[PDB]
Parts: sequence; C-alpha cells; structure tokens
Amino acid sequence: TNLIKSFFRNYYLNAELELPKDMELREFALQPFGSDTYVRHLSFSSSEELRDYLVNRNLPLHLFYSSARYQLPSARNMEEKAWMGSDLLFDIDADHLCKLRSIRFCPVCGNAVVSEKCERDNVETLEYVEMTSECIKRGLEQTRNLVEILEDDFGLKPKVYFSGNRGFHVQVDCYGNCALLDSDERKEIAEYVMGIGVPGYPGGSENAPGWVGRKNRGINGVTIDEQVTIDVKRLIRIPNSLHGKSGLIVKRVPNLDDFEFNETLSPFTGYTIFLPYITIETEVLGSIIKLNRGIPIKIKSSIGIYLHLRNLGEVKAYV
Amino acid sequence: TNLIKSFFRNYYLNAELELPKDMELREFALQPFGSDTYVRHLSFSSSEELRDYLVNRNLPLHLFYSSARYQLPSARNMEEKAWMGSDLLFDIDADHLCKLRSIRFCPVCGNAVVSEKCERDNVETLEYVEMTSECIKRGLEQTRNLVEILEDDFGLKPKVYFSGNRGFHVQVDCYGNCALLDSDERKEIAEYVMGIGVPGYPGGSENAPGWVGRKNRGINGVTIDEQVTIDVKRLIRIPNSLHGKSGLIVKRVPNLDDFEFNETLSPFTGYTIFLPYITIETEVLGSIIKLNRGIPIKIKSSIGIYLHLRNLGEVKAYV
Amino acid sequence: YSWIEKVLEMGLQDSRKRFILYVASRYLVNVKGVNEDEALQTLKEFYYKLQSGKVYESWLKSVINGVKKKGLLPWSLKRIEERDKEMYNEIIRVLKNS
Amino acid sequence: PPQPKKSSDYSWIEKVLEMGLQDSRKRFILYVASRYLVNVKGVNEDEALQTLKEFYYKLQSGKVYESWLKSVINGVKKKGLLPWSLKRIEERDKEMYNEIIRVLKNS
Amino acid sequence: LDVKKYPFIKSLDDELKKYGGGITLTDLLLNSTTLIDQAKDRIQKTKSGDELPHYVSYNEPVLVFYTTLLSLAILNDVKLIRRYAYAEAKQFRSLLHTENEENLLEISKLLDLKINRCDPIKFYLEKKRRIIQKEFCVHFIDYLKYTKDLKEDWKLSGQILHKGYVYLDKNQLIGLIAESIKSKIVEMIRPLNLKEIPEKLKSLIERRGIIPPCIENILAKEKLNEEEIRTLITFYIDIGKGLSGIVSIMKKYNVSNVEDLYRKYPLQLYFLS
Amino acid sequence: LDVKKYPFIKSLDDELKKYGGGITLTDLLLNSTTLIDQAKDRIQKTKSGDELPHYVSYNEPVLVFYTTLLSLAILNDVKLIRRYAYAEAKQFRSLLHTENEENLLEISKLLDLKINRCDPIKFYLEKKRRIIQKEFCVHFIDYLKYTKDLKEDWKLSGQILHKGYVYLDKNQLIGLIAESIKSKIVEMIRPLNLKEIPEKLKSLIERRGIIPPCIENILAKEKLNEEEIRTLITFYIDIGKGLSGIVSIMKKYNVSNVEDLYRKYCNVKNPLQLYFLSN
Ligand SMILES: Nc1ncnc2c1ncn2[C@@H]1O[C@H](COP(=O)(O)CP(=O)(O)OP(=O)(O)O)[C@@H](O)[C@H]1O
Ligand SMILES: Nc1ncnc2c1ncn2[C@@H]1O[C@H](COP(=O)(O)CP(=O)(O)OP(=O)(O)O)[C@@H](O)[C@H]1O
Ligand SMILES: Nc1ncnc2c1ncn2[C@@H]1O[C@H](COP(=O)(O)CP(=O)(O)OP(=O)(O)O)[C@@H](O)[C@H]1O
Ligand SMILES: Nc1ncnc2c1ncn2[C@@H]1O[C@H](COP(=O)(O)CP(=O)(O)OP(=O)(O)O)[C@@H](O)[C@H]1O
Ligand SMILES: [Mn+2]
Ligand SMILES: [Mn+2]
Ligand SMILES: [Mn+2]
Ligand SMILES: [Mn+2]
Ligand SMILES: [Zn+2]
Ligand SMILES: [Zn+2]
Repeated sequence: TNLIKSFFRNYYLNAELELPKDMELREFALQPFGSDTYVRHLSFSSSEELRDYLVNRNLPLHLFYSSARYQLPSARNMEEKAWMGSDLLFDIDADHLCKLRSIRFCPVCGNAVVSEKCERDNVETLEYVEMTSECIKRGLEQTRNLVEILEDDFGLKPKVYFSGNRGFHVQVDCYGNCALLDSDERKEIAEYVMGIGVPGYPGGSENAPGWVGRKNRGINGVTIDEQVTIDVKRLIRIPNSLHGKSGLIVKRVPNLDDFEFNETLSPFTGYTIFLPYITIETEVLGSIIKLNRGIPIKIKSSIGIYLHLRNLGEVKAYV
Repeated sequence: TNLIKSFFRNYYLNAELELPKDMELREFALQPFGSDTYVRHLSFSSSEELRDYLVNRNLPLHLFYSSARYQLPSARNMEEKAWMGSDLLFDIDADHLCKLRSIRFCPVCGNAVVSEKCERDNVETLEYVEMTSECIKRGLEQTRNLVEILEDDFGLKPKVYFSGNRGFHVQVDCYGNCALLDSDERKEIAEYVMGIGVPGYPGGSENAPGWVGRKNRGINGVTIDEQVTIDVKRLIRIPNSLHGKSGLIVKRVPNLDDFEFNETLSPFTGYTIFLPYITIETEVLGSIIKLNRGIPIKIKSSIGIYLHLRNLGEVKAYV
Repeated sequence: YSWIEKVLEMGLQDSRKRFILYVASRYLVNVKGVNEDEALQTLKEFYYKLQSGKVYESWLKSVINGVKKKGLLPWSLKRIEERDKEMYNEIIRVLKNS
Repeated sequence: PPQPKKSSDYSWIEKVLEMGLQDSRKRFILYVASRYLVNVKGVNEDEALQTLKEFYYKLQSGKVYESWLKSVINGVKKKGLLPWSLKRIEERDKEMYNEIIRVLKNS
Repeated sequence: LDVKKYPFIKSLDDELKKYGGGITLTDLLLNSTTLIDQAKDRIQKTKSGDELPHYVSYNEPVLVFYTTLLSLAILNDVKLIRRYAYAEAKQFRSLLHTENEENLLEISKLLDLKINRCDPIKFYLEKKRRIIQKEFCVHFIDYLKYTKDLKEDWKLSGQILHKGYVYLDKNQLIGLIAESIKSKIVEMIRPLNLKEIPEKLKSLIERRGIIPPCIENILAKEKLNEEEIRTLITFYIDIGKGLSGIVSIMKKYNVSNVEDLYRKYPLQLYFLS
Repeated sequence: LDVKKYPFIKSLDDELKKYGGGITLTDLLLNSTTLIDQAKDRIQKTKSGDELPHYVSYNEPVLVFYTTLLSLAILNDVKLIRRYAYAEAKQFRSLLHTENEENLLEISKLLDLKINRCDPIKFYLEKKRRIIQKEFCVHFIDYLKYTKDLKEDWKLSGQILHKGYVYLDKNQLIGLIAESIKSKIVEMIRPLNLKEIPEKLKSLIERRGIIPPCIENILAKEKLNEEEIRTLITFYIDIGKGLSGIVSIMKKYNVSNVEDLYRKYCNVKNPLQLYFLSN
C-alpha cells in the first residue's frame, strides 16, 4: 500500500479540476503510479466520469489533457482523431534561468556519489534538486514579460498557472481561427516572444509600441520552451491536478504580484512522520529546513509529501 | 488471454441479458479485451442488435448501459445527449466489510514483493486478494438493510443483483420526478441510507417507523459507495453479463436469504489445465483449492477462469 | 429582453434546443420568473412552432431545474454571435423578417 | 518524350456531393470532396465549408464539426492536394468505394 | 383566509378590476402619494432591521405590497431583496402561528406545497419519557425540493420517513410555508423588470430631481462638439443608465467615442438628499 | 481603377458577355489571330527573363491575360508557371507604385487582403535621428497567412505589432499586394486543367502539325496486326497522351500489351516530323 497514493487518491475525491467546456473533444492522458509509460487516448464527457476513472480505475501521478480538440480523441489513427484546432501554449522552465543546487547520493549509506549506482549497497543513486523561491521569482519575471507581449502586442487574454514544480504555464483560450494556426505559424509567434529575430531599437522611447518600447525598457526576449508552443498536439497539465514530482497544485495565478511560493501550494493537511536520507540544510517551499539522516521527524504533510517526491526521504505515516 | 475470449464469446452467443424497455434511450459502453480505453456512446434498439455487436465487432470484458435516459445516447457532448431522467443506484462493496488476505508477487519468480516491480525478472508485481464467502455474507447483510430502508421508508421497489465479483448492486427504476433528482438531492438520500446525520433514538421501540425503529433494532447505517448513489449519471453493469475480473454472472438475487457464493455463479462447464504462479492454499468460490507454483493442475473451468482473472495464473487449455 | 419574447412567440427551426437550453429557459425562469410549470408548457409551446420533431417534457424539466438551481443567465446576442453562429443567424433573420 | 497527363473527369464527385452517402462520409470529405472543391473546381474557401456541411447532413446520423472542415480546407489548400482517383479509392477502401458506386448506380 | 393578511393570494390583475379597466398599477401609483411613501417605510425598516407591520394595518393592503415589490424591482438591489424577503417572511410567520389548520392547509395549497393531513404517527423516545406526534406528511421527492435551501435541521436523515412520506408537526408545516413565501417574494419581483416605467414614477420612487439646464443645451443641435461630447456621457453614467440605451438617444454620431467614454467607467439638481 | 492595367479584376465569363452569349473563349480564339500570338510573347519573354509589357499595351487586355493562363495550363509545367506568376507580379508591382492610396486599398479588398487605414503610428529611433511612420494595419493572424511564402524581411519578429495588428507603410502594403497577385495567378491556372479542349485549339496553342498517313492506317482496321501495335503506341507516348485516355481510344483490343508498353517510357520518321514543327 503506497502511502503517497492514498494522499493523491484522497485529494482527487473532492478536488474540482478546471476543465474546458468542450471536454469530450480533448484527449486525456496520465502517468500512473509505478509505471513509467503514459496511459492515453482517454475521453470523458463530464467531470464526474473523469473523477471515477482517477479514483477507482487509474490514479494519476501526472494528469494531462490535450491542447488540441479532436473529433475522436480516443482514436489511435491520427486521421480518425480529426484535429480541429488547439490552444496557444507557453511554458517557462527555470532550466535555462537559475541553475540550482543539486546533490546525487546513495539512499542507503547517505554519501554523495557521482555514479548511477553505489558500489557498497548495490543501490541506484537518487538526485535531489533544491527549488528556491528566488528561482520562482526569476521565472515569475519571465511570465510577466510574456503576459505583457501577449496582451499589448497580440491583444490576447492569457491565463497564468503555476506548473506545480519549477515554473509557470501561460495558456490562451482561443476559439476562432487562432486555434487553426499552423505549427509553422506558431513558431513565428514563439520566435517573436523569444525576441529571436527582433532588431535592437537602439535609441527609441519607452512608450513606443511593440518591441520598440520594450527593447528600450531594458526588456529582451522571453525564455520559453519553444517546443511546447510549436507542438499543435501538446498535453496540458490539468489545472488543480497534482504534480507527481512535488505534490503541489497546478494553480491559477490570478494576480502575478500576489504569488508566494510556500506550503499553501500543496493541499495536504495533517502531519507526516518523515525519514530523511541525508543530513542536509535546504530551502523547501520557501522555508529553510534541517534534516538529519535516519532520524525520523514530524512535519506537515505538505512538506513531507514534497520532500518524499523529491527523493530526500520517505513519509512513513500520517497523523 | 486468447482462450478466455472464446469462453466469453461463447457465453454471449446464447445468454439473454436483462435489458430495460426503453433500450433506445440508453448509452451502451464496454471495455473490450486487450485495451485500457472504453468503447462508449453506443446505442441499440433491440437485444439482437446488441448481440451482433458483442459477438462480431467488439467482445466485452465488461458491459454496461447508462442509468440515464438520453434523447441522443450516441452524442459525445453531454448537453447534446439531452438527459431526461436517470435511475437510482447503490453499490455495496465488501472491501470495507471483511478485510481479506492479499498477496503481492512476481509471476516469474513467485516471491513476495513489497515494491510494485521485482528486481530480478523486471516484471510488475500482481496482487491477489482472497474473496471468501463470509465476505459475500457480510455484503449481503448490508444490502438486506438497504432494501429495508428503500422499501419501508421510501416506498420504492428495488432490484438486487450480484455485482459479479465482490458485492451487490441495488437499482430502483423510477420514472417520474424521482428520475430528475439532483446530485444534491441524491446525496441527501445517500446520507440517509448511510445513517450519517441520523440521530440515535436512544429509548424507542423496534416497531417505530423509519430510523427510530431501525436504530432500536440494532441496525445502523449501510456501508454503500456514496459516489455511485450521488452521481446523477452512472454506468449500470448489465444483468447477466460477465464480470471481467471473475467470469461470474451479474445475477438477479430474487431472495436475499437463498444466495450462496459458489461455482454456480459462473456459467463455464468442463475443465481447464491451469498453471499457478505461487504455491497457495485459498478459498475460491466457497471451495478451498491448493495450487503449486509452475505445476499444471486440472480444475473446473469456473474455478480456472476465475483464478485466471484474479491473477493467480493462466488457463493453458480446455478439456 | 424584447427579442427573447419575440423569438419565443414566433418560433425557430434549427437551433430550438440550443435556444431553449442557453436562452429561452434561462429567461422564462431567471428574468421573467414565471411558474415552474408555466415555463415547461411554454417551452413546449415554443418548441412546437416548426412542429416537425419532438422534445421530451423530462428534458425540459431538467433544463428548467438546472438553470433554476444555478441561477444561469440567458446568453447575450453578443455571446450568441461569437460562439454559435448557426444559432445566431436563425434568430437574427426571424427578427429581420417581421 | 513529353510530359504525360493524368485525368480530367471529375463528374462523379459532383454526383456524390449532390446525392449524399451513408457510411464513409468523412473519408470522402477528407480525400476527395475538399481537395476537389478547392484545388480543382476552385470554389471559395468559405463556400466549400458551407457545401461540405450541407453534403454531410444527408443521412444526418452523426455529426461533423465546422472547425474540422476549415482545418481540412486549410490543409489541402496549403499543400495543393488533389482528390483521389476512383482506382486509388478502390485499392485502399472497398467499404467507401461500394458506397460511392451505389450512388453512381442510382441515376 | 384573509386577503388583508396575506396580500400575495390575489393577483394584481384581479385587483385592478375594482377600478374600471385597462388601468395598470403604473397609473394608480401617480394619484396616491401615501402608497409609494408607505412602501418606502417598509424598505427603510428592513434596512434598519425593524419588524414589518402586518398588511392589515393598511387601507389598501394588496396595493401596498405590489408597490413595495415594484419599488424594490426599480431599486434593483439583490442584496436588499434578500433582507426584505427574509424580513417579510418573518412578519408572515407570526400570522401563520395564529391561523387554524384548514387555513394553514389552504395557504400551502396556494403556494403549491403538497402538504396534507394524514393518519398521525406517535412514538416514544427514551423509555417513554419524550413523546413525539406528527399529523402532516409530504412525499419525500417534494420534501427534498421544499428544503433545497435550508439548514441542517431539515436534512432528510434527521426526519421520519415512512412508506415514502416525511412526517411533520404543525410548527414544521409553518416553517416550510414561511420558506415557500421567502421564495415567492423574490420570484414576484423578477416580472417587474418587464414593462417600461414612466421615468417620473421612477424618479419619485428613486427620490430624484429633474435634468438641469446645462443638459438640455445638447438635446437640440444633434451634432454638438468635442468637449460637448466628453461631458454629455459622463453625466449619463451618473444616473445609472445601461451601456446599450445611451447611444440610442443621440443618434447619427461617432461610435469611436462610444468606446473612449465607456473607458471613463448641474449635478446638484438630481441627487437630492 | 483601370481594368486595362489589372485584367484579373474581371472574370473570364464577365468579358465574354460583350459578344452576345453562349460564345465562349474557344470561339473567339479561332476568330481572333492576335490573341494566341500575344499570349506566347509573354511566355517567351518570361522564358528569357525579359520584362513583360503592361496590359495597357493591348487592345483587349482581359483576353490576352486568360489565354496566357490557359496556354500555361496546357503546357502543364509548374516550374514555368511559377516563373510566370513571379514575372507577372513584377510587372504589376511597377503599376502599383504609380497608383494612389484609394486605388491600392480597393485592389487589396478584391484580393481578400484585410488591410485598412488606421490611426497612424509614429516613433523615433536612434535618438530622434530616424523617423518611422505606419498608417496601415493588418491583424496578425491574417499577416501570418499573407506572408506564408515570403522571405525574412517579413518575419513577424521584425515587425511592429500593437494590440493584435501589424503596422505597415505603403511600400509594404504594395509588397503584400504583389505577393497576393503571385498567388492569384497560380490559383487561376489550376481551374484551367478542368474542361476538355478542342484538341486543335490545344494543338494550336501547342503549335502542332498533323498525324501522318501511317497512323490513320490504323484507325480503320480495328484489329491491325502485331508490329502495327508496337509503333502505334511508342508514337502515342511522343504526343504526350496519358496512360488512362489511351486505352479508351483503341477499344476491343488487347490490354495485356498495354502493360508492356508503359515500360517503354511519304516521310522518314513519319509522325515526328509532321507534328513537332520548329515554329
Ligand atoms: N510528459 C509530457 N508530455 C507532453 N507534454 C508534457 C509532459 N509533461 C508536461 N507536459 C507539458 O509540456 C510543457 C512543459 O513540460 P515540462 O517542463 O517537461 C513538465 P511541467 O508540467 O511543465 O512541470 P515542470 O517543468 O515544472 O517539471 C507544459 O505545458 C506541460 O503541461
Ligand atoms: N470501468 C468502469 N467505468 C465506469 N463505471 C464502472 C466501471 N466499472 C464499474 N462501474 C460502475 O460503477 C459502480 C461501482 O463499481 P465498482 O465498485 O467500482 C466495481 P463493480 O462493477 O461494482 O464490481 P466489484 O465492486 O464487485 O468489483 C457500478 O454502478 C458499476 O456498474
Ligand atoms: N441540447 C443541446 N444543447 C446544445 N447543443 C445542442 C443540443 N442538442 C443539439 N445541439 C447542437 O445541435 C447540433 C445537432 O443537433 P440538432 O439536430 O441541430 C438539435 P437543435 O438545433 O438544438 O434543435 P432542433 O430539434 O430544432 O433541430 C450540433 O451543433 C449540437 O452541438
Ligand atoms: N476523419 C476521418 N478521415 C479518414 N478516415 C476516417 C476518419 N474518421 C474515421 N475514419 C475511418 O473510417 C472508418 C469508419 O469511421 P467513422 O467514425 O464511421 C467515419 P466515416 O465512415 O468515414 O463517416 P460517417 O460515419 O460520418 O458517415 C474507419 O476505418 C476509420 O478509420
Ligand atoms: Mn515546464
Ligand atoms: Mn462494486
Ligand atoms: Mn437543429
Ligand atoms: Mn461511418
Ligand atoms: Zn551507498
Ligand atoms: Zn521476480
């Protein structure tokens, strides 16, 4: 009996996911627990049909629905699927941005180990990457620029979401001919946002339109993941679903100044007895925390589930 | 699993499913063999049309029709379907009731394994849970009280069915304003049956009406699966269909005292040579059977097909 | 809300249910505030203006109950035009042709 | 040698569009009708949508999305795709072929 | 059953027949000065949380009620309609606690409450210390409807259901009628945003003034100027007029400025204290 | 707006109404001797890379235009059809650089270009040394369409977008019209592989000769011989006839040899001298 599993199953019992109105036209997909391969070609017509599947049939470690709309979302033949438009997506990953503290180690002896196995214990090595709130700050600056471009240059109404782990998703609901844009036409928008072929406007005014004012406000291109925007058939991590690498909620950011990166992003109440793998002092959900190897410690569920899914240790019981 | 198909295909050739009279208003759905995605939005107007589809186009591992009545059962959009009432459903699972014997193991090396995979053979672990007949007995007590509440307090005429695996389904045909009841109004009914907000009537008479007599007859709330009753729309497992986890018949229970949990619930005649995964002694359809790992064994088809779909081994041939 | 009463009084053809679902029912209950049974009989009276076809009373009660419980507001002719152009064009022509 | 031709007779497409079909309405829209209405007859981009929708709803059991038809039209326009030959239809999809031939016999 | 105590029994049309015909309430409301003022009295009493007088303390009881509904409809404040329908139902409660059974069953029959007398039900609790009797029964499908918006005390699991019927005493029959009335009042206000209202009768109920000289300099030239347009609309916003009906009075003009004035979103002769 | 300068405004049917009715272009092309000769002149001028005369240097410009499209359709050479629409748009470019604003916006309205006048946009660059003005705006979705096949000068990241609209000057409005015309011509040639062509009108535009006696020795016996077939077909490949329409000409004969001849792909050389006249 996986204990993280029960947490996830309990959240999905009552959680209300943000689902599109034409729900039956999307392909749903999920990565189950203890299986590295996705289940796809799922289709549901109501949030209740979906909730039954997640809670009784296949509990999701990661949950997605397609940015694209299909006539037959469950068909495996692509021409059967009948692609009929997709939403415009952007994904800002703090990969390129900050480069964080990372530690590879053996979960049995607790030593820093470069290799993929440990010689003594003959166990595979885990890696822990420390997600600081300064990283989320830099990420949050990027999506602020992106919302500026999409609103002022393109006239669109984007929605911002916490990715659940290391950044933000920007999604534009578009229902007209905007949804029918080529993958090629989306690469033109992607390169505009990234400032790839944008000329420097060396001596302009900050109030100039488009990239003229923006370049003279000191702003340059937005570091997005281009392949996310180019793929017409991308999988959107569902808002209010749980990110299987953190246990956090994919949360709408309705005001890009009120966003704080702390435990409130997790929906888990109570406390968990947590068993660390190493003696480490790191920042976890905006709070510096000291863990001691092999020394059980009672912490909140949010912090325990997070540290578990980040390979720092194991949640042993719930109170 | 190629041979299991032939058994099921043979049963559905002659079996007569209990189908509602307004058949053309129901959405039919089924899980085919070897496919994790449901086929749904089917509609049929006669038991013969359904028979052709099941035998020639898509053989069901699980077969359902919707508790809801629709104008367009085959429409994929929910509001296109035009819901015009749905039946009242209850589902009694003997999960919570009995607490059974369970074994997680690797089907290749045959060892007890805590994890979801096995180190040596690189295969995911299967789980076998032993379904005893005392378990079905406890389940039968719950539905007995449930029929009492529905008949004596609500004045309804419920039908009881063996779920085909681990419990019973109770279904009330109602066509007036009972069919149009909210999920909110259905949650009120669900909580009444479960005794959630029912006050203890500490010194009353056993012959008092409603929950006054019932609480003084020693009976408390019924352990149902509330989300099955709360959901306004649900898939009813068709009576006389085969449950793909056991091979048993979804069988009408016309008398709640005469129900015995044994091989008579399965329709499979003959014997099958069965190859167990582990050395185990368990109760199977009320009859204890002893299996030895990797040692083929000649047992009845009913017991073999059952043990197959319960992950204990593989049916290798039919006699 | 003069057009809703005008479309209800004359009738439609193709988008009668999308009009009942998103406009007519929500208007008769959540703006005009008529009796629950008066809206059902009116929506049946409205639907059977083209006279070819059938709609179930159980569905109309279902639509009435759902907009009553959720306080749904009828679609604006602005929303009708952007989102469902087939429905819009049927309404605008019944307004132009009288 | 000189440049060889191909064909020029597309009268049957107009006959199938005018009458209707039954089982293979979408495979006909995707591989024949759309490519013909835009890249052979060269009708308006929006008029083809209005014609293809009118054609599909002859048997009426089923539905086709306006968004899908615009998508198919844009895709055949950008790639200059030409409608399938009655021989190529015959090798690949006999279910569709026999449904078309019956509409051809029925006149 | 006293119409003077329960005005909502008789329809508005059946009351307008005492005064010839064709004369709707909009007409009769201009003659009488006391009616509109009495309706103002109730609204001001619900804003301050005071009891509401029973409608028998009025000379024209039916009319005072509808013009209180019509005043509430014109003010168009939903959060106030809630307080009123609450307070108004609270007032009607007392009148119910003085009524006989046949009258209580008559009111419920007129509110579409399917509540009846039936074979009573007695049972003892705590070894016959407590006794409980119920002589009214409702079908459980109707009962769930009538308790859609009610507290936990009305939850179905706390009731006594037998053979499909929930059993109530008289005090519970009353509590359902009182809630059925709190709903009929909100439902009776919606069909009063129907016809147009003579905008003096409106501004009488609204306690307004007139439109000043500076405004009527504009209703003449039909072309105006530049600052004559930036201010012509910022006035119309302060009355509370909708976005649609503004462009219809000044026809033959620019819609590019209709945008720039929505983005904004003599005055002393209107906001009289 | 001068039809003499821009023939593609009028449809071919709307011009054939000047001549009573029922009379299609096939009729007028046999009466008129000048039309076919003028259409070949343009093609020959684009084959060598020379300028094309404006259609104002023609007495009937509309007819010269379509028969230049119809002639190109008959040759069925896409690599040249591309060259023509290219060259033809260059000719139309210069004419646009002489047209007033009011005319430029009407042509674009007829080419389905959704470009309009808007509130102009001024901004200074390099500390007010450079000035830049733009008074035409197109929605960015349309702009991405209109620049589908265009070079990097039109790439979106090099443009000025505000509230969803790309802002252009007159030279850019013209360059888009010039590209819209390069497309309208290729789109106007496809629906000319539609009708059958009285194969003398076909062979007139092709400038052919006749078919010699040895071939008409065959359209009579309806059974022929053996070597009378190997040469009857190896000739038919040299005309340029398709694989389908050939078996329909000689019916009631063997189709087993139709296969083995696809694999091939008085007078001396009897048919090939009387057909491919160097004229
Ligand atoms: N396995 C997967 N396949 C396809 N798309 C995926 C995906 N996992 C995530 N996506 C989507 O593709 C974009 C980028 O994904 P990733 O950066 O790889 C994971 P994520 O959901 O963004 O969280 P993370 O980046 O904080 O770890 C997002 O819009 C996300 O919704
Ligand atoms: N895969 C599925 N998808 C949707 N509904 C399903 C389903 N399998 C079963 N159901 C329905 O959901 C309700 C409860 O089902 P479950 O408790 O999850 C399994 P079951 O069919 O009742 O058998 P079991 O409980 O004896 O194993 C029933 O109404 C059943 O018909
Ligand atoms: N109840 C409903 N709600 C919303 N859309 C519906 C609907 N029923 C049908 N549609 C829409 O109508 C189309 C197919 O149904 P139709 O045959 O047109 C029913 P309709 O137009 O609503 O009323 P009708 O009975 O007058 O034909 C699709 O575009 C579908 O989306
Ligand atoms: N959009 C599409 N394009 C091409 N083939 C399609 C298709 N949708 C389905 N098919 C193929 O057509 C067969 C039946 O699919 P269907 O769902 O019945 C569409 P159809 O028969 O082409 O049209 P129709 O049912 O709308 O009249 C299958 O072999 C499927 O692979
Ligand atoms: Mn990401
Ligand atoms: Mn069950
Ligand atoms: Mn319709
Ligand atoms: Mn089909
Ligand atoms: Zn180690
Ligand atoms: Zn193993």
